[PDB]
Amino acid sequence: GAMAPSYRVKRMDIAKNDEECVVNAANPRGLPGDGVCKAVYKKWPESFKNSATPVGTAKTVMCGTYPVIHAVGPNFSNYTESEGDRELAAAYREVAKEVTRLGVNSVAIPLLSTGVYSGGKDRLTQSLNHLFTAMDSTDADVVIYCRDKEWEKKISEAIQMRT
Ligand SMILES: [Cl-]
Repeated sequence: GAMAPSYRVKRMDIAKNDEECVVNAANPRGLPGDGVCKAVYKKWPESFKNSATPVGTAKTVMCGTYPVIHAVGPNFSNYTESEGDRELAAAYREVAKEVTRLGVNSVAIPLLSTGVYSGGKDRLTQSLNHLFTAMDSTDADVVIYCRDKEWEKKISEAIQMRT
């Protein structure tokens, strides 16, 4: 556990994180995929051995001694808003369990279901709030990774509003 568990946000490639483990925005099949998933595949390809896992779950595979937590958010193209929201909250709960089990002091995490799986909607607040619901009871330092300046601003504001 971190001495003073915190949330932070950084606008950079999650494949260049400075934390003790990473959460992949995985697909259910363990495929190299696109976006965050493709970056994670290029950086830690060994972590895709038997990484396939259902929607709403997380499966950890080691790359060397570096844990990759493959978290499978729903594709809102396919899910109803209601069932998609349940599966998205469940994926983050499984991430919290894995972060705790591993005993890490820090984790790098993307906002699940906010890219190709968003079904063309802005899901920053929905996804971030499920992340907080799951991770608030953990003592790891959480570092959220994003790409766009206006996402960075909004995520930073949301963290600060609770502090
Ligand atoms: Cl996504």
